[PDB]
Amino acid sequence: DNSTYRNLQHHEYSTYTFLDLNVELSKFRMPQPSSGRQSPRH
Amino acid sequence: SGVNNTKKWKMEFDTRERWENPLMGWSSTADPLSNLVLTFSTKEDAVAFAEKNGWSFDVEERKVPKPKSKSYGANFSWNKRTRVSTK
Amino acid sequence: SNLIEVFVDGQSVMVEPGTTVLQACEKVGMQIPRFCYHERLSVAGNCRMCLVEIEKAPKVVAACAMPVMKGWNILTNSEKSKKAREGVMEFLLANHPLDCPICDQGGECDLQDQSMMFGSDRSRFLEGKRAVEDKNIGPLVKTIMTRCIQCTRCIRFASEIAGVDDLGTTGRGNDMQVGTYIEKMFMSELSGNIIDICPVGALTSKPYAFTARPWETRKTESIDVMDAVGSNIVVSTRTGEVMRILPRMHEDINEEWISD
Amino acid sequence: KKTSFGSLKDEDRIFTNLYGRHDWRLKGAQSRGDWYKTKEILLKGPDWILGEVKTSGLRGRGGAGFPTGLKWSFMNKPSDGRPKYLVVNADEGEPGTCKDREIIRHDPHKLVEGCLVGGRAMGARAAYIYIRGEFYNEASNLQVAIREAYEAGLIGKNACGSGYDFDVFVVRGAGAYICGEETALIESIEGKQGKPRLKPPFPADVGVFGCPTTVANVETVAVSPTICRRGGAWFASFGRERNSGTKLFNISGHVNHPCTVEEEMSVPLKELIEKHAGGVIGGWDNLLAVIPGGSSTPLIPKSVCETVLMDFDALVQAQTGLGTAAVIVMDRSTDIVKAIARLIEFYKHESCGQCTPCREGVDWMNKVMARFVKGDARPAEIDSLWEISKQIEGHTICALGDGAAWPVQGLIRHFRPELEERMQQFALQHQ
Amino acid sequence: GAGGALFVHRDTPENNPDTPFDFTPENYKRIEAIVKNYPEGHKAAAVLPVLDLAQRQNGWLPISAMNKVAEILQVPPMRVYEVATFYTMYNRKPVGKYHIQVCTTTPCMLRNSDSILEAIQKKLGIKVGETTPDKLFTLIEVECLGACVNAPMVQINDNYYEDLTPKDIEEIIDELKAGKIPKPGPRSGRFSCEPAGGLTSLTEPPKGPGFGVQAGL
Ligand SMILES: Cc1cc2nc3c(=O)[nH]c(=O)nc-3n(C[C@H](O)[C@H](O)[C@H](O)COP(=O)(O)O)c2cc1C
Ligand code: SF4
Ligand code: SF4
Ligand code: SF4
Ligand code: FES
Ligand code: FES
Ligand SMILES: [Mg+2]
Repeated sequence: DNSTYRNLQHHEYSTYTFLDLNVELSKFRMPQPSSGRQSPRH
Repeated sequence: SGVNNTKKWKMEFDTRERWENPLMGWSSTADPLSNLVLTFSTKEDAVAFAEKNGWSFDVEERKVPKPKSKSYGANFSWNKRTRVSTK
Repeated sequence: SNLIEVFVDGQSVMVEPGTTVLQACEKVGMQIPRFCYHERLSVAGNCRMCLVEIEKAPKVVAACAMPVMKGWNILTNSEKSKKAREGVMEFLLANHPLDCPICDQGGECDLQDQSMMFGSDRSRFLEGKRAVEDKNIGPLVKTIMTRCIQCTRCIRFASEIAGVDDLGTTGRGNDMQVGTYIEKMFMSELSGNIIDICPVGALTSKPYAFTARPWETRKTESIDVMDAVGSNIVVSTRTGEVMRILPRMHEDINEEWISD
Repeated sequence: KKTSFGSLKDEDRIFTNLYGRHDWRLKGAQSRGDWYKTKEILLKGPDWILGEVKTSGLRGRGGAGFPTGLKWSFMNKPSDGRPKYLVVNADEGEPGTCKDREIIRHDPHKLVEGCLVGGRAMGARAAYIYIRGEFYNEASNLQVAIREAYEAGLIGKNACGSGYDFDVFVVRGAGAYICGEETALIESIEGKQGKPRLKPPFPADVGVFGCPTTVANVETVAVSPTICRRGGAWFASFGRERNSGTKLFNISGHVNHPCTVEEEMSVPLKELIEKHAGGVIGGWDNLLAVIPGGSSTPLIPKSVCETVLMDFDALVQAQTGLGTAAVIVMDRSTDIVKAIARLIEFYKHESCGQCTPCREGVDWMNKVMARFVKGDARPAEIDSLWEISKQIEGHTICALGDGAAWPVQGLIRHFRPELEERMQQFALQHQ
Repeated sequence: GAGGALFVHRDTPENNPDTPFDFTPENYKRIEAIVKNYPEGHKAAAVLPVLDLAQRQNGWLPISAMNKVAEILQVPPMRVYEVATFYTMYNRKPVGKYHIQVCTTTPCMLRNSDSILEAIQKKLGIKVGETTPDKLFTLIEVECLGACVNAPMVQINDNYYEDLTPKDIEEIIDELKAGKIPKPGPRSGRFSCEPAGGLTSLTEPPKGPGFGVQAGL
């Protein structure tokens, strides 16, 4: 039970895992609000 | 940014000719009143002095910077253009 | 009206809400020491020279950036505020170079005058100072960044007044520098004004370099004629010869800046 | 009523997957009691959650020590047409601190549920997690957990069937300890340098993107849902008055078994070292000094720490402060002056440098301490250094200046004879 | 002490604005997601992630990469330069494919963190700030990495190796030299900062859902 370690998945993380997870979660999110302009320099 | 030199009124004479000294190249002035400057507490006192001494005078109203509203909050504005790009 | 009552050294005065402690002090008639605050530029809060004590408050507030509320009694000449000013000047002068005889801002330096009036008279800094390499931003502004106090006033002026984002702070900590990070010329029709706002001799006038001293010159208030704006100027002369031209304040025509 | 503290039952701890012996994904969290009756908590309203937190007596775990109920309460206002956000402080920049990493890489679902509960309580539209840049594996673990939550329809549109939409975002920093500070973190999220902004305006009025914002530590939001579920009175039962709850303690330095343990708040320092950490190496008599709250807090000698407790009030009485509860111990066989000089050097390397007091004075103190390590100075300088610290503390923008002044003050106050002896020796050898 | 890295940029044949750099289409998708994370009208908030992504594509950040990021995000290049020079994880110079960072802050320095640095220097034959002649390793000294309780420790390209000893660090270095990637984690048969023989906490089985829910909920 508690004798073994159960966090061995992170041994198999590449250099793009964070960004890939972000890009796949991009479809699960509500639309962002808007400030009314393209940018503060606009 | 100091403002301590803009408290009193100054009366000064007009600029006249200055030339280069033929020997040693110094600057020469033929008029005595060139270095003269007087300090007055208010405009009325200076005007009275000028009239009493019989000098034609030009008087200019004092210029004071207008009050300006400054807000720290404006730098991090949500929608207005006062947002700072960096600090 | 909506004016609120605030006390400066026990003297009451009416101020509109949103007025900072520094503006209330000016309204009473006193000038809080400052290095980074400019009325025409956004509030920064870097130099911490405007630190003033509010009565019955254990912490010293920054007068330039702190809005005042009803009932505050600003103790400008209190012991705590004086000690804070002395400490801030000591920290500012810890790494400043001994360049006063060769500096172009000798007799018109805010650092010198504010050290004379509000700072101490000796140094306990027994270490070696820092030194940063000079930048090149064109043939108008001579740049000596060893004298920079990192007030980020030129950066704000360029970003807001001139609309040019060439200037910025690169680095972190003591070795944070003000510059462009690349070999780029800061070129604009209002480029020279950064010479005037810079309190120290970090940014100076290249054509005027090593020419005169402020106490020598005579000031003549006149009108600029190179454009139809008619900005007011001060011709600074010396022994019957024009030394330089400086902007003159007029809130309705040119504010306090002039074109290149 | 209770006087003795320091005996926390195993079943009564908050983070049951602290050591990672169980599964950290959604199935493991559900098996351990996470995501249980969250819909009822959300439907109970923000006022009820805020009242539960206030009666819980929970205090800020980031190091400030402010009450979180009162802090959270500021955001509970009618909408002004601007979105409200919640920011979670996961920078972990303070030396000696490791708790947030272990609770973000081994129990992320508690963090996510706490983010949802806090957003509901404060009316926040979304929550931004600012994980430290170096923490890459745990950031991806948190991301995977977030994805799992989205699938189970636990967050996002109609989260938990309560008709409330909450989105959790994770952003990564890049090697900046100053980014731990709340305003500096807000600036970093906004895309600028991590330079703290002055207050006022407070983040509750003008925060991230100019919107109302509240910055809360990872541990605080992580324990919030458990307090809501089990009641605030139960959390208030532990510890003393104004110091209620359980705390995660990192113990490191010269100990036999440095470790992270969850324990009741007002546990004595000696009991905490001897029980969990296995005691000071070489016996208790070998202890020389201890910094109980990370680098920011001043150190205390053996005599003060013989009978001292771990809470905000008692450690403030000892002129130290609890801070982040990061105990670093040093035995008699170390150069304490060297350790404090290393800490001051760390503070010198990790200052944004926008305000002159912190920048110039901290570089000055680093130079002075490096000279002290060799004993190259004179005794009259020591008091000078003290004054320098007093010219830094209270005059800076953020608390990094105070956190750099305090270690020097504590070291001077408690080991002035050691410094004087070292400089006397240097004068003797160098004639 | 002294940094040793310049915060100004001088043009180089290797590092000039004409240096070729562009994002792969997958990186463009990732950039689109990153920008979509932030509210509209505040794309500048994506300066920090996108820049880091460029590093992951290239291994370091040339001036061309900074200019490309500024062009993509429609922000002045000076702000990108500020961000790059402020944060320490952005490599403005080329580095080895394995970047070793040793923590020497006081909690690590107490647990003999100098021995590991000396062992790395001896094994690699380089100083504390140089790089190997064959361009594989790059040693550097860093501040607290958040694993003080598991000291001493080393970070090598987003991987943490804890409870290190000279023998362990030499073994890690030579395994990296061979090619096989060593497993991240603490050494000496310990995982996630529990007492080595104490186990004073988290012993009995965890309690199930709804153990202590208060009444009325
Ligand atoms: C220089 C500096 C660095 C800080 N770093 C952290 C940090 O890494 N993690 C943290 O939780 N708090 C940190 N803090 C304390 C923050 O103020 C705190 O996160 C924030 O005020 C919210 O704290 P709370 O969640 O306990 O209410 C830091 C403070 C300063 C001045
Ligand atoms: S900037 Fe001022 S204080 Fe510094 S050298 Fe020049 S004149 Fe002297
Ligand atoms: S160059 Fe002058 S204006 Fe610019 S930051 Fe330095 S001191 Fe301030
Ligand atoms: S105290 Fe230091 S870190 Fe904080 S704002 Fe000032 S210079 Fe930056
Ligand atoms: S004048 Fe206010 S902080 Fe500089
Ligand atoms: S002291 Fe080594 S990781 Fe922080
Ligand atoms: Mg100047």
